[PDB]
Amino acid sequence: KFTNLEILTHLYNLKAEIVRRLAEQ
Amino acid sequence: DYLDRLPKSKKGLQGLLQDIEKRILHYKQLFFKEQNEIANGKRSMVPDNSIPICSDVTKLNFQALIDAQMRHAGKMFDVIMMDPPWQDSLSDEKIQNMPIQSLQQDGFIFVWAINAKYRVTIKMIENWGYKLVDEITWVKAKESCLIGVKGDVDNGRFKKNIASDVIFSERRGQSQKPEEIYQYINQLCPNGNYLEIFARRNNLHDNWVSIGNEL
Amino acid sequence: PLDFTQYAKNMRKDLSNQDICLEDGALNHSYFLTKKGQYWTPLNQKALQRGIELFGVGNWKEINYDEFSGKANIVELELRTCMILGINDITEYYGKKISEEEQEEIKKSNIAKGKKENKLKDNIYQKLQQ
Ligand SMILES: C[S@@+](CC[C@H](N)C(=O)[O-])C[C@H]1O[C@@H](n2cnc3c(N)ncnc32)[C@H](O)[C@@H]1O
Repeated sequence: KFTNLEILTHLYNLKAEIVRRLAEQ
Repeated sequence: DYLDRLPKSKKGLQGLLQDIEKRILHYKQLFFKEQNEIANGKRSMVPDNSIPICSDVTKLNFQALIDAQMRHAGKMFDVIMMDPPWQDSLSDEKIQNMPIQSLQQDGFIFVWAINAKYRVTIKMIENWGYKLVDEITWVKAKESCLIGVKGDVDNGRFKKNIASDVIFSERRGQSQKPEEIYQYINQLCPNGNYLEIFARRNNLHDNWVSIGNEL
Repeated sequence: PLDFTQYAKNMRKDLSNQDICLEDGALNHSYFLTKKGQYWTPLNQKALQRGIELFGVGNWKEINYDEFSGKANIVELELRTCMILGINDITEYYGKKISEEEQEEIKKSNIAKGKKENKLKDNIYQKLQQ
């Protein structure tokens, strides 16, 4: 099971990847 | 990330970014509330008398323990328990090399062995000077805990009568070692100093020196 | 005549790591409430506060560099400062080099700011509400 930190890490990294595809457009 | 489960349309990507923002606010307040509680000041599941040591047994100097042991207990250990990471993993030899002859003068050993390294343990601890005695068998599927003894257990310290050697899983489909064995010891030595090598935070019981890279 | 409560502390001082026992010798339960390898030492909280003066609020990459030699979590910085500024969203404070003495004022002013509007939780003012 994840911790609160690990979840926030995935969420930020995810946010960066999507912001990258939103900017790629 | 993963790249193939992710959306590629604008409508799909904006929608996903909107839901992540909401979710970061959620796991933010859960992390502030977690840290504040821990901060002022929560209590862990660890008993107060436990004695954790995060170290690598290859790198660790056992003499530092030996000296600080004599300094405080006035004696070497009564019972030593192991769950070697057979081959995260340690070469079968490395563990073999460990100086466990230094660490205990008179008392018992408990080594956990899988069927593949069952024979190896016997001659591993006959090297350590221990005399093979008894086997505790755990039923979840089988795993065997091998017992040995060196020197003198004639002393009144130890209690010859044994809690039944057999033991069962506290839960169903469980992988951590069961707690009952820590009471088998407690019947065999009550309030005796005990060492655990390859320990884990859920192996932290009081009266126990626990050495593990994951503590 | 072997006292185990004293034998425990007396061992923990000489063998356990600095994070596991207080110099007191008692057990540091804060260490076991966080997974192994994600504990936040106090030498790390002072390292962060120091980084805010030299590199500002926004540059986590640069701070992780100097104070944590590239080993700390950018997002754990990003959050631990929210707790320093007692606010859930620190977009406003991006790029401001903030002195350690200005941080407590900014925290106290945001807690009290939070307390007044009943938009405060967990010593943190939530200026972003969902
Ligand atoms: C399989 S576990 C034993 C679990 C333990 N019996 C319990 O209470 O559940 C062995 C552990 O020893 C630790 N370990 C691995 N390599 C090590 C090394 N080289 N030195 C010391 N500890 C090690 C690891 O954390 C590994 O999980």
